[PDB]
Amino acid sequence: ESIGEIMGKLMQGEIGDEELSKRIKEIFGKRLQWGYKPTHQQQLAFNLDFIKSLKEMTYELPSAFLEAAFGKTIKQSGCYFKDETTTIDEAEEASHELYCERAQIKDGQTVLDIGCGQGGLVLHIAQKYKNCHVTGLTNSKAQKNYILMQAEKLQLSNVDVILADVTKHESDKTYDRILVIETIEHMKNIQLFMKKLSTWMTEDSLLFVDHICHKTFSHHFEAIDEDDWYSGFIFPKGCVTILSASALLYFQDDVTILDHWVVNGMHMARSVDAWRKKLDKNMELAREILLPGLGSKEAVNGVITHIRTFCMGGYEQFSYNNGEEWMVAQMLFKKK
Amino acid sequence: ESIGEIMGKLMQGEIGDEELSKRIKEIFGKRLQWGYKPTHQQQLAFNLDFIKSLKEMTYELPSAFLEAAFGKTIKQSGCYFKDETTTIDEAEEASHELYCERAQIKDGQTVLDIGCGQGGLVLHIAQKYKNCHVTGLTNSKAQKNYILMQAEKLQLSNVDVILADVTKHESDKTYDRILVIETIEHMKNIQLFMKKLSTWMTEDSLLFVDHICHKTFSHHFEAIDEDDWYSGFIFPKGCVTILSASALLYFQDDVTILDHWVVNGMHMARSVDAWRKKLDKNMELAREILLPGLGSKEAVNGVITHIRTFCMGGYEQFSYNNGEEWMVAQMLFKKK
Ligand SMILES: C[S@@+](CC[C@H](N)C(=O)[O-])C[C@H]1O[C@@H](n2cnc3c(N)ncnc32)[C@H](O)[C@@H]1O
Ligand SMILES: C[S@@+](CC[C@H](N)C(=O)[O-])C[C@H]1O[C@@H](n2cnc3c(N)ncnc32)[C@H](O)[C@@H]1O
Ligand SMILES: COc1ccc(C[C@H]2c3cc(O)c(OC)cc3CCN2C)cc1O
Ligand SMILES: COc1ccc(C[C@H]2c3cc(O)c(OC)cc3CCN2C)cc1O
Repeated sequence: ESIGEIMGKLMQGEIGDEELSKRIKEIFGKRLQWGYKPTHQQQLAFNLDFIKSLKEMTYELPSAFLEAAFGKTIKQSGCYFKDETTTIDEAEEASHELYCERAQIKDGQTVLDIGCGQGGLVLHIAQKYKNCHVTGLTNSKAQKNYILMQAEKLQLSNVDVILADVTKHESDKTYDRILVIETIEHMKNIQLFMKKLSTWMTEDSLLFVDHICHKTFSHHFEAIDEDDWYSGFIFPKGCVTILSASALLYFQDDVTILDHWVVNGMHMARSVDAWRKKLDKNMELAREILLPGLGSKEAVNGVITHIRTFCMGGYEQFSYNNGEEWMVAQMLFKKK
Repeated sequence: ESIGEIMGKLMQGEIGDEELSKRIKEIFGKRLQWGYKPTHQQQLAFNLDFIKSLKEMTYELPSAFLEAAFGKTIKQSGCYFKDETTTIDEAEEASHELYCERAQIKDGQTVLDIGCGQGGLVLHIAQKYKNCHVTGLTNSKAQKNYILMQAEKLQLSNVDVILADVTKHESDKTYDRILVIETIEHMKNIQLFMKKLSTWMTEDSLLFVDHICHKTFSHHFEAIDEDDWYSGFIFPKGCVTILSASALLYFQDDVTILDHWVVNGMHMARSVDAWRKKLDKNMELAREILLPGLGSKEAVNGVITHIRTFCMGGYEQFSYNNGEEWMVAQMLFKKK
């Protein structure tokens, strides 16, 4: 059975959830076999090769659809679930709190959020710390517009948004706190990225980075073999890197580490599960929202299949071995 | 059975090798239980606590005895064994070569070897690279005297030795290459140590560090519980730290990492095994050498028991799980 066959049945909804989960789990199993080496000597050789390799390197979903699929603040990153009964809305808030603690946010600081998405964290900080000035940076005009609208509705006067590709953005402005939440995965050139960030810091600044990781090894999000239909379906563009939990320790040319944590993968698994369940509940509504801007019911079904499969696959990835394979890494840095 | 009882029988040579090895292996087993955490979240918490804690912090054996126990150049660090039949002399040379490769030694460079011991590496570099100037730094007058004598005998004109406590040594001199071979384990204040080293480097310099490690966690070389008679016998002074293989990644305030390796622990195990076997072979000779400077046969037996037990214990430590627990870590750095 080829890619085309599985992809065919997937699109027609002919693959049940049990079989889909089983197939994706097997794909991730093969990645683990690829990544784990027999000795620490070999493991480090493998990891350092990856790190050395790094040092050499328009359609948007309507907001109404996003609101039907994601939690209240449309957080598009791993959330934090205290209980089995924690709702996605509660888990978003808990994550926001966690970032504020770990990044040592204090009232009165200037804060920059890089790749701020729909601006949940920006809005959280602005509301909690009235004397902070909070800037979001996004490459999406739609996202900028959404954040500014929300700030107006929430009577916030301390929010601004920079519309820019961060890799091209030039400014002399510095910030007390820089946050990068699950954005570094998309960065083509990390050494340059960290260098740029350092130029936006003073001696008093802190930088907080959160990224999806594997505990042991790094990998690009791409197919190992021909049997992997999943990786290329989800990200048809080789633009996602999954760093090991310790990978950023090797990128301290321009910044110095102060603290380092990981969050168990079950939190991410619970996040994607919540999105999948919410999308399922609002399926009829979702199809109606998407139809105008997509043109055909066939195109709508395609977009929905893609998002739903992402969630099903994410569940298998992050829940693997009770969250002890793929997880989230967090680091705090100061400037050199 | 108390410490005193086991220590009593040990001194009398009433504990056979099989029982001694078994007892020491069990002590190391308990360290592994102490060090390994159930989740990566907990593991990182444990490791970061250790790293944070660090950031807050006359009798010498005759040379004739050392020559009877150690290899030709009296290397007192892990050696590298290609074959099962590799001799300690061959393994010393192989290690020296390995350091020269990894530290990127080139003819004409100024080289500083910190805690140079009996100067095997200093002499190796001086002989192989005639245009290099090589400086050893040691806190031992006896060691300085030995190195200078050997340099004279080998017709080397490119060797000097600094007699200093490295933690107190002040100089404006800089070096193209700084080597630290199994000396950092003895350093009370590592952050300060690395800072000092950086002041002895230029933008063109490289720093190479080699240290005994555990792959996963850090620990002081000391007793966990009352059942551990071994740790305090070997090092009656809490002056030895076993860093994790990645611990130095968190000490990049003043230097930046370029490469990182580990060497499997079986090499160290083979090293201590070779020393133990050589001491055993030259036992009668060793006792005769030690007698003058120690005063009594009882004092001689004590010193020999201590060294022999160190080797027996080292074997159990480094061979644990086929060398995949305790091993040797190596790192290459440049200056900020
Ligand atoms: C996975 S989302 C995480 C969003 C947000 N931090 C959150 O936690 O919900 C990463 C974001 O980075 C943005 N992004 C990617 N590449 C970018 C670039 N070069 N410049 C600016 N933003 C970028 C994407 O548009 C996306 O919204
Ligand atoms: C374990 S030996 C390794 C010796 C040598 N590098 C080798 O590979 O054989 C570490 C050496 O560091 C020396 N040392 C320890 N503390 C020192 C200090 N504060 N200043 C200078 N040397 C020191 C010890 O005397 C010892 O010879
Ligand atoms: C469709 O839009 C998205 C919505 C939510 C996410 C969550 C998360 C994430 C989750 C995954 O499981 C994954 O696969 C390894 C990749 C990524 C990329 C980084 N990102 C923060 C990513 C998106 O692209
Ligand atoms: C008696 O003099 C010594 C001779 C040889 C060594 C080898 C090695 C080493 C080997 C071990 O197995 C060990 O225990 C964990 C500690 C150490 C300290 C660092 N050092 C480089 C150390 C000595 O102190």
